[PDB]
Amino acid sequence: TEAREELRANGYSLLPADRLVIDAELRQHVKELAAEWENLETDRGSRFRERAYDRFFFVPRTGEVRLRPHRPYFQSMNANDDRDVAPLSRTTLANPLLTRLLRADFENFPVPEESWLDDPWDVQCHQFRIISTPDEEGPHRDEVDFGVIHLMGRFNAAGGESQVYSLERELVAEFCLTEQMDTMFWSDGQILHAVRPIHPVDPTKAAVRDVLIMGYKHEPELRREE
Amino acid sequence: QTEAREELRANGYSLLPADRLVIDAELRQHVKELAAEWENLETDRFRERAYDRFFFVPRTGEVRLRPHRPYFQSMNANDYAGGIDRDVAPLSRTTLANPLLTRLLRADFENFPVPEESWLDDPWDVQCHQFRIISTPDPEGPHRDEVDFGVIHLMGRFNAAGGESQVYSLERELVAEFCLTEQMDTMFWSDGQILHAVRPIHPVDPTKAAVRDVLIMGYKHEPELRREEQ
Repeated sequence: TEAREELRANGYSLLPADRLVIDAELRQHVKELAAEWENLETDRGSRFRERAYDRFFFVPRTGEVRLRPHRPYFQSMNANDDRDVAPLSRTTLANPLLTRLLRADFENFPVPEESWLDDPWDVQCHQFRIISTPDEEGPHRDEVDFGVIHLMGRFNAAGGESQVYSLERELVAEFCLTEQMDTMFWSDGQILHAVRPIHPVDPTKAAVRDVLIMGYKHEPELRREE
Repeated sequence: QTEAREELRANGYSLLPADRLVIDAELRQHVKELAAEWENLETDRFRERAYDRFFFVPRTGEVRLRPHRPYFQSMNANDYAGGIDRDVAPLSRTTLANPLLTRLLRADFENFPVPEESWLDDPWDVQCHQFRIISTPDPEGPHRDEVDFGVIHLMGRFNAAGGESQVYSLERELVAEFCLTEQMDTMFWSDGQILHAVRPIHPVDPTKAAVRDVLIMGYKHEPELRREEQ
């Protein structure tokens, strides 16, 4: 099926929100999830970053998901625009959409060994709000096996193209996620990636781009933590 | 079984997906025959169910079906004798005749960290539930079953999304969530160590019902339980 063969061939795959079937229950869950980007903490001069993060223990075959102890230095995902305590909020964690996305997104990855489905995976989960105030980045890896990004919202924003590079650091594709739940999956060891700066359209207001990123890493020795 | 017992001790629950050996031909057929019983459950959004209780001695493998205790008797006595407090029909003849029911009852028990070796010689009460959950084109909070150990086996899932299982600490914080999806996917738990709940199911094709069939057993150590007529 489509996404995982595209990851196999090209190292990324695009899933626009219009290709997804959204009912009234789901619509409500997306809105409540996306509303969490209004209550994030600032940080790790024109550009600002607000963020929250956590890790999950994940076993694909059983769907087992456990929240892990909050450890800022064990993050490796960046906003493309090792720090302080900023856990996902209670209401983010209580929204069933979060883990449903975590499990559904994984089915799009071309996992090389069926046995890996029985092993634990570490899943980093990042909420980023990227802010660009009236105006006065290079390709890289996140150091995971597979990544997904979901666009939660874009406000007053120009630019912000997502960029897929070859390992030789040459630009192979450029797309722009603009609709809520526009999605990209990628093989983090197959390509490099970056995102272009955002900047405001209306110069009296900030540009804001809200993004949900999850990174999945196969971790056969990972144990449950109590 | 050794890893499962340790996972119950450390985490309160242990998962066993069907994918690691589901069945040879004979077992496979018994599983289909057992799962087919859920098509014939008494109507009791929509939940259908059947129930019975077994006297079980782990040392010998002795299993006796306990006499049915009428709901009107328990209700008028204000005494459910440690069984369920709902009006539920007994298991069918063909459920009881299926050797897989006895096999699951005895085999599941070997995954539990029994605290004292002498308990293997005492009777245990085993409550056996067939549940069918229906969501038609149209939740219970964190709790415990009030047993020592539980097991759940997925018999079947039809046109269904949702239905994720949740494990809570005794302080009611969500610690784990998983999803039984394949026939005979299994979970064992220590009912004094966690609370649990399940999310509602919903239809994938929203014009047809979603159905989820589970077999649940709850085991209670009952050293004063005596044999009863069969």
